Amino acid sequence: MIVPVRCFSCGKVVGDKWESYLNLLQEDELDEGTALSRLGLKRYCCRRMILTHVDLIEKFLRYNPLEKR
Amino acid sequence: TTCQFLTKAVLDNEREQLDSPSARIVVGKLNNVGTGSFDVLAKVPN
Amino acid sequence: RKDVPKVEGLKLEHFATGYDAEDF
Amino acid sequence: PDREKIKLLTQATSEDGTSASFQIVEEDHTLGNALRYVIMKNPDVEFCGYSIPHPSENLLNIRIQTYGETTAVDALQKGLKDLMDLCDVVESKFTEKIKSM
Amino acid sequence: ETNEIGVPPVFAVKLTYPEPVTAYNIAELRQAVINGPDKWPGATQIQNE
Amino acid sequence: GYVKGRFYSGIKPQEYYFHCMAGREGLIDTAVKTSRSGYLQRCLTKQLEGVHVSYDNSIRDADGTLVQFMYGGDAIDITKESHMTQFEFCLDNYYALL
Amino acid sequence: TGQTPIVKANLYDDYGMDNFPNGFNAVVAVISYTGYDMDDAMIINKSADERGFGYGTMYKTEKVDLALNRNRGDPITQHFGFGNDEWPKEWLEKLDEDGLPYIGTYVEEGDPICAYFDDTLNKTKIKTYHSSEPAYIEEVNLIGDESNKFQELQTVSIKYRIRRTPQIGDKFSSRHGQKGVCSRKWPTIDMPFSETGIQPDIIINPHAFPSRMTIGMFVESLAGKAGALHGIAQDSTPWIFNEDDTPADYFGEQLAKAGYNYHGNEPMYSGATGEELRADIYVGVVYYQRLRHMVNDKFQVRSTGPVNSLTMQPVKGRKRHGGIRVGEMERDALIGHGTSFLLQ
Amino acid sequence: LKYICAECSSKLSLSRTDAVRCKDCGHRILLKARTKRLVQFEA
Amino acid sequence: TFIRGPICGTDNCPSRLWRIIDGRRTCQYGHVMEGDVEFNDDETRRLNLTTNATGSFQSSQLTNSQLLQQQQR
Amino acid sequence: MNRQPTLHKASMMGHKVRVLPNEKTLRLHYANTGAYNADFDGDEMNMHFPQNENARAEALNLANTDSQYLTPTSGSPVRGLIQDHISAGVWLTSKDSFFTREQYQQYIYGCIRPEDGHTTRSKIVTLPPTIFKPYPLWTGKQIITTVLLNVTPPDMPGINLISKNKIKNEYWGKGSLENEVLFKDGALLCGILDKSQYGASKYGIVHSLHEVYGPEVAAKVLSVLGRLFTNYITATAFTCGMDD
Amino acid sequence: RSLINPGEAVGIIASQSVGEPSTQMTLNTFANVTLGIPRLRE
Amino acid sequence: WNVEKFKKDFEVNISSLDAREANFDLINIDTSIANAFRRIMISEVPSVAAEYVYFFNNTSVIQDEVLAHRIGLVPLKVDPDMLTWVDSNLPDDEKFTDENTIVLSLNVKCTRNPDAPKGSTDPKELYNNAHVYARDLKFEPQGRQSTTFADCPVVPADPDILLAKLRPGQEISLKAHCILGIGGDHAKFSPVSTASYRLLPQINILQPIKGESARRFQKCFPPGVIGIDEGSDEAYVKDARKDTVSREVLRYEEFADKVKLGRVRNHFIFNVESAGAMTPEEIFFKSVRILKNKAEYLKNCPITQ
Ligand SMILES: [Mg+2]
Ligand SMILES: [Zn+2]
Ligand SMILES: [Zn+2]
Ligand SMILES: [Zn+2]
Repeated sequence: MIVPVRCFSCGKVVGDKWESYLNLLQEDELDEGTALSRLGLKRYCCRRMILTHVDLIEKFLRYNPLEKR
Repeated sequence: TTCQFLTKAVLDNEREQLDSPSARIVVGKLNNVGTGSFDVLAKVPN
Repeated sequence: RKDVPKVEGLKLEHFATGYDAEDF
Repeated sequence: PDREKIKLLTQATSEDGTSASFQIVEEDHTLGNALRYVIMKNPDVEFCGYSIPHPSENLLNIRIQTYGETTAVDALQKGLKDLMDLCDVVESKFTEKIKSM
Repeated sequence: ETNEIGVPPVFAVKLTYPEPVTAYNIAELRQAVINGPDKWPGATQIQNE
Repeated sequence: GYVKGRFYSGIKPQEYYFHCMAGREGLIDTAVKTSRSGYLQRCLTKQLEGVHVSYDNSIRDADGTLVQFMYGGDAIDITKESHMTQFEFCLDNYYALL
Repeated sequence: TGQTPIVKANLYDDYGMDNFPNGFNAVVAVISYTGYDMDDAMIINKSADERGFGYGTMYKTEKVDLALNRNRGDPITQHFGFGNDEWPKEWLEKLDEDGLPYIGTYVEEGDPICAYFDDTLNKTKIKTYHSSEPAYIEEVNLIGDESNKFQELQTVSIKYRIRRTPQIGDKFSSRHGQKGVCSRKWPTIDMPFSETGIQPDIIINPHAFPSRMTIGMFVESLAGKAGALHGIAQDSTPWIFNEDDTPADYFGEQLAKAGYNYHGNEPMYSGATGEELRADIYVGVVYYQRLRHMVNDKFQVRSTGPVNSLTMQPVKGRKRHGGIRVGEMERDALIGHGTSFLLQ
Repeated sequence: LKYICAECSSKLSLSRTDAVRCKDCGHRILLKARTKRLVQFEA
Repeated sequence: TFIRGPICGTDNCPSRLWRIIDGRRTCQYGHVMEGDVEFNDDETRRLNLTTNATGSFQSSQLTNSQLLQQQQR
Repeated sequence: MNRQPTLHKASMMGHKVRVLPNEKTLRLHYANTGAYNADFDGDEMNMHFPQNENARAEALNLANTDSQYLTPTSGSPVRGLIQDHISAGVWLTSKDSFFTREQYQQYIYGCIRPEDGHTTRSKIVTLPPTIFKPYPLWTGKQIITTVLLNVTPPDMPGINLISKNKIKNEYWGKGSLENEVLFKDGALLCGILDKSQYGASKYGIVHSLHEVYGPEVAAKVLSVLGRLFTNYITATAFTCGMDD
Repeated sequence: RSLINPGEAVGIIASQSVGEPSTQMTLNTFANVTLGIPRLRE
Repeated sequence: WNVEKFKKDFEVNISSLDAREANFDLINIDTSIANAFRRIMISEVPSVAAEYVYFFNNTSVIQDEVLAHRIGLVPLKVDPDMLTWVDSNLPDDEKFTDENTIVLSLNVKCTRNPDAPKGSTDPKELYNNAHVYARDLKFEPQGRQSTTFADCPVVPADPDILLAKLRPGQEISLKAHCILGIGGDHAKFSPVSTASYRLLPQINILQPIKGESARRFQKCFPPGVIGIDEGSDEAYVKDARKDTVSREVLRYEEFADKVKLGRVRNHFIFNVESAGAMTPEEIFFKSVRILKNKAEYLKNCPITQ
């Protein structure tokens, strides 16, 4: 659903780099390879959490019963 | 076929003698094979 | 039949624990 | 003091008490392999080794068999002293390297 | 061991066994009644004479 | 149907189809193993079921009908027979068996 | 927490299945290390499970109804809402003041879900949660009548949300039919760490392979570790490689440029003793997926309970606490042992 | 207010012997909304 | 959570014979009712029977008679 | 215990209870997965509980797991260790295994534990080392000897047996003799251990210990060898890679 | 000492040792004599 | 063996030191003790993280137990010496005091912004408070804590942690009761990102490799491991601390009998990173001083029967 706070294998606090990843991937127009190492994801256990994340909360939010559409 | 072996046995007035281990489960006795193959008596003095 | 093409332009993504990218 | 941390077992103890086997509670390979290393450096211990009887529950058994020069329990407590003087070397060697850095 | 079975604590609470009271187990059936039905080792019923 | 490929380097599209054709033939073959060798045991077991060794070492039925005069010819348990004619083993380990 | 795979076929994008993720890219070590992972059983790192690894949640809807048994023309015999006589007042802790539960409460087996005040019996009645699993309450709907007035709220629909954390006995699988049961949750200090500090997440036995021959699962662990490092995804359609260009010579080459071992091996230390293990062992990133058939829908225990009326035997249960079976095949085994006292 | 309409999402409340539909659309399915309570959880 | 009923079949109570200690019914002060077990049928002409209590059958849908007709008017 | 479908009578055995904390599944040892034909992916087993003292004496003296080492089909054993324990005994009883003084006594006590269960002595007896100089090491064939020295009763002598296994001599090198297994008075001198010895095979070591010493010491050696090949794996673990 | 014990159930053990190995051969056929269980059914 | 025979040979040698990680060697110590320090820093060193979350109101789309869980994994910047240990014996009358607990709170509502540019997309300027970060957790002092924590306040150590996402109409309102705990009970108390070691690799060359083959010998390692000294033109080891050992030379047939690859087996290169609460050098003193206290507490209990 949303980006997890801690990486599963090591335990590094990784939940805050998600918007700063989607900034570096959009504005500076990089690949997925130098973008991840710029944030300091030097292993590959914490590196897959940002890389292969599907942010499925953005589909769950559009079904909102507290505002008239 | 249960009715067939039943109607033969009633017409013969056959006494069942409760020896098979399937007959003793119907009536509810102790089996004959294994540990139910003897009697244990006690030895009281006087 | 053409080969599955090489992904080109790679570099060392794994250093010793205490050493970094600029040392090498 | 606590009466439930370490208890000596009776099913595995000699009469004169030169071969006994304990059972510590709330310990693992953390203490058990660090205790087993410093007991075996004492030159009167013939046999020493731990064994965790189940990884679900939390116990730890130590076995000590000596030659006869001392008891099992005195062989145990000399290692616990020597472990306490072994952590004190590393801590005293670490402040020196932090400060002189 | 090879001849054992690991009963989890959800079966070790509901399964009982009628163990009568004699002089040799009255030390242990008192401790097993006080423990109640929700502490292993315990007991969940009595039965009068 | 000859497949010259291996599972380390992978097989061709034609050989993949032949291998799935023989892989399905095992799964239907297991699908008969359940129920067909189960009625065989029921017919035997319901009829015998009471054929017990008596105290004469004969093999009587439940109703006293004799069937064998000894179990198999020599009154020997199969669970205790394994080292009965291993003669060198009883000789090399004579004192432990005494 | 769903994840998109690293080793994906090219129909993952053209069919749009990234909208519905199935699993999580676990870090799998192929090693026999604990002795708890023989015969199709696996080991999950505990301190990866307690950071939410395959956390699941099962919803379940019950429709509370009282428009039944009404005989087609009768007045509204029972109503929702609280009455005016005595009622034990700990019903107010979990029910709101119209006979509907508070949204988000924590229900157990015994708590009320609605309090309908009858009229022909003059009593503040109750309806109770039947299943033994502690559930919350996510949504309550007030369904009105499609026909005319009848307007005392005769049909309500409650949806309970049930937590499902990965326990011991929960089946997992790979994408290759390696279906296995989690057998213990291993503490993270006792796991084999690597030379960079990554304890595994899932330890799978190496004895599972040579009878099943899943050599896809050996190449998938290379294409995950090579794909995570350089930050690329890998193509894995069937029949793109052949005899000359094998994938272990291809995905092994990407590993060698990243400073790893060409055969996918890692030098890994032990956790209990602390010494280096003998062989360099074989880790990777294999896309798992969590099966259903949780253990909580399986077990069953009976001591004494509800019987059948004709034969005085227990009932066919798991929902009525009913006994198991001693069939006609377990009866013929108990005679063959010679135990006629376990038969009675 | 207690309830919420399904179709137009406008808050409302009902009474005893009152029609179960919204007052701006007449939709006949109402979601009981969430109030302020004190559920305790373990993190 | 209780259910009213008889006192007890022994002199050793008064109680309201509470519900099911699994299988059989119980009084407040402990005594399991001796002896009856909860029935169940796990698996036409529809009749007017309302079996609710412990799997045993109850009567038809006439209540105490005039109260449904005095309160309706 | 019981597992449907119950084909043969050795699939309804009788086990002794060991009550574990913090779980929800029944826990079983691998030596009984020959009898129930069990695989640990979702298999479910019943469990019964006899209530008098007659049917309690008969699940311990007539139907237990000690008494059923051999099926009455032909007589072959159906009770023995499996996959990781057969691949550990190849690496531990190899010629190349040399343990120092610390690792020798750790592997002995970790499996034997005299304060409960089986150690027929009072102390724990060891063997003098193989290499005496310049660095006193032991061999892996002295660990299987020291285990068999403590579980065997002291008033009976050792066991003598010559047998084979499934690995031919050509795989080790020329002049080798590791296909012949030789026990001389309870002491492994030659050969490595395989599935043919402590698996479900006829005329191995644990079949002979069943026949000389009776069933109660057969199913003790099977348990002790379970824990020796478990803690040995946890120190020198065993993988299966791609380059293989 | 290796004799049979009186009271044993050899009638059951004979049936569970013909039936139980016969699960491992169920009609999975490739002189010409009948093989497998359809021979054993006759 | 004796302690003076340990005190003379033992040698710590720090390589680098930051506020987030640390790299330091340990030469001449046994593996039963260097591993004993690794298992203590992960499992038994106390730290602070929210154990209980009390939900006043939540109408967001993320359900309650997930949001309760995502708060529990945020590293607070509370020094864990400053609190005391909760007693899990008492009821709530004497469970939480001003010395056990720290109270955190979170209150966010989200509504539409009518100054939205037409056709915009980003919910930073299309909604008001649509992203609930972790810095929105407010420290609430209870008791003597206004005097105690007046110097340093409770801040999460990495504040941009995304906790939820909101749309108009929705609101989050909770309270959190942060306590002390060790990392062996739950994985949110472990005050360490990762903490490992590795033995120093040992490259020894047997036959003196020279020429163009020595240039082909150097490239099977990281740059800086193996050097080629001019003059004699023989390959020599610059440093093996940079070795990332991967066994690249053993794939080549013409180098597989010139090099053996081994370890030093008493040269533990530790590498400690911190999760956010404490300094990396403060954890290693806490692991040494816990193994000293795990022995001294065992040294004074009497040994019953
Ligand atoms: Mg299975
Ligand atoms: Zn990570
Ligand atoms: Zn409406
Ligand atoms: Zn009563």
